[PDB]
Amino acid sequence: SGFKHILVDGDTLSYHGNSGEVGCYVASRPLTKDSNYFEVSIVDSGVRGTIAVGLVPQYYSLDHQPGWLPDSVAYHADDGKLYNGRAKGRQFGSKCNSGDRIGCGIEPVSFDVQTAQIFFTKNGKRVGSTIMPMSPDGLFPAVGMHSLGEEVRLHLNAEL
Amino acid sequence: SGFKHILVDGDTLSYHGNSGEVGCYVASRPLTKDSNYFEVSIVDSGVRGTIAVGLVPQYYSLDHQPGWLPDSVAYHADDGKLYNGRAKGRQFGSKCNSGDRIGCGIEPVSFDVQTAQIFFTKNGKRVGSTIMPMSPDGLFPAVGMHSLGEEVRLHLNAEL
Repeated sequence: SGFKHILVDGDTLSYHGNSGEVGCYVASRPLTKDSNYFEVSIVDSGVRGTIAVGLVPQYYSLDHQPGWLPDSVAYHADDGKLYNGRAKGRQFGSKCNSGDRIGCGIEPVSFDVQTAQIFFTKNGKRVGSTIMPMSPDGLFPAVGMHSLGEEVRLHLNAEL
Repeated sequence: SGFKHILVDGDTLSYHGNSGEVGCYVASRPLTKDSNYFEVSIVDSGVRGTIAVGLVPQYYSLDHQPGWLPDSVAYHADDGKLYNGRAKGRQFGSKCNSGDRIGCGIEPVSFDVQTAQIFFTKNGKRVGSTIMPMSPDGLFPAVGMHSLGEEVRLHLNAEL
């Protein structure tokens, strides 16, 4: 789909920007009833650990963290907060660092359109969920980065 | 390969169409692992600066801008947007004008078929990338033009 300020070497995504540049990566295919979950492993939290993991609609901005703009939702590692439309997060989970993994998926049942029940996980354990007024099958896995040294591994085949 | 509504004098390509005619140029050879990058220098943005630079499959339409139709991808100078299959662009980079140069290449590593990691540059600096579900070695350098006065220089031997 597309990415800016992020180097992609296989399943490894590394921040690659200068002074205040936000890096964003959007997967090619949306989640489905079958492949309804993905995980991101933090290899290095970098200077600020500002890694964001979530779902975004098609055509989402490539220079803004997922969750910051409308119809998108994400779990941010640096504060453990859930972002879903604005740059003000909501207390959600605990902060994540190098070694932790963040997961995001859609409840199979919601794949009956008219609503998407999205859940997040930290190291395989569910943190919390949210239901979006938007329809599923139109949500794409996305990762955001914002500081030097940040690096993760994308696992589109994650289970549990 | 072929071109319409574009005059070719050596490495110089100049728009040459009347009222609303789209000019398109497709190079003879596809990019390779070795020669995996090319640049286009804008000599004159013309009336609308609607110059497009990218990769297209063989047999691509000679009267549509690269990026507008399926399995093609391009960076459009007039809006800095990335087009990859439809006539609706996606925020990508900054607009380009007379004096700027646009580059496009494929990551050497992707030349292992089954996927093409395409990157774009503006004045030698990377703007962003996208991975296409299509295979490489089947992607041809292409330039599109659409307004009077538009002129560029094709640099198939560009490096960096």
